[PDB]
Amino acid sequence: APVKLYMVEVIDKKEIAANEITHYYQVTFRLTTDDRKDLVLNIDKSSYQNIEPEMKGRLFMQGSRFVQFETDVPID
Amino acid sequence: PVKLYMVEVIDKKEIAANERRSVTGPEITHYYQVTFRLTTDDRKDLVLNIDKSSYQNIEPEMKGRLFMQGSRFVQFETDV
Amino acid sequence: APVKLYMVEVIDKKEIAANERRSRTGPEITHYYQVTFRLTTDDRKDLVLNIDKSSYQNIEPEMKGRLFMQGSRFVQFETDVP
Amino acid sequence: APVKLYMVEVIDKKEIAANERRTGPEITHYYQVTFRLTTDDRKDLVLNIDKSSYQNIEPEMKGRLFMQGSRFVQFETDVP
Repeated sequence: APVKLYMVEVIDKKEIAANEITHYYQVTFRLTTDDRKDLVLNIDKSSYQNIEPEMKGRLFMQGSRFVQFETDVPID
Repeated sequence: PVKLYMVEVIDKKEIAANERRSVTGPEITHYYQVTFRLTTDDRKDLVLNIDKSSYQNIEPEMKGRLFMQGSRFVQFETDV
Repeated sequence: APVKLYMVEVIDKKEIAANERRSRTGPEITHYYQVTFRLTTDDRKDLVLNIDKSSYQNIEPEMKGRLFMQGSRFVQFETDVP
Repeated sequence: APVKLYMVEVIDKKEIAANERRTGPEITHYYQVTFRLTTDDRKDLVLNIDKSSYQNIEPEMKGRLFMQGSRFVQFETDVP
């Protein structure tokens, strides 16, 4: 599959320590377009910390896998 | 056994959620939930994950009969 | 984890039966008994807590009383004596 | 479309603390304020907005509401 772009807004963010066994960094990205859709994705620790609720940016997915999130920072 | 409910469709959303880890995709489950609200006296809301098919023929504001078997969605016939 | 008081008024009440998504058994579904409390003071604040079934059954809209909460968790609602 | 502008008056304001369904509990704070398009038109606009703006908005305040699609942006009230 190819890397697809999704215009979205950050609604959730939380760590899940599902059982010792696994730890998870999940964030809920809700589609910003008309098509009502939320993407509850498993993402990396690092990317997780730089993401904050209410951020609106571009979500890059490789099918069902999180590739990157680029917020629309305040400037210009 | 299957009960019937006079309900109205309020919300409706799709939810693609990654599950347990392990390829370029980590095992996901696509959900199609719709919020049904009772028309009767009591205030009850049924937030059910239903089939893609039904989901597409369901729109907010629709009123009708909801058929649940236990706490699982069976059918929704809009009275229109 | 102290327990504060909130002079309130019962505005809403609704049961929420929700199908849960695959967990961390089968397809479990959770019940939620939520009631909306509005501060009778002037703080312009509404509490929309999920409380146990038994309490929900004894709380009707338009009642006024003391609301006890431990942090953000509902503890009890005492309806102003007659 | 880009940020739109509407002449408006602040009808109400209220804070909503609500328990999320779904480690710990889970609280979501909403800072919703009700506006009224005074120029022409319909019913009132209920919108949750950032904690920052909320605190500066008081009922009866008259000003301009800047939105985007249907999401708050800023509320510029005329001088006092």
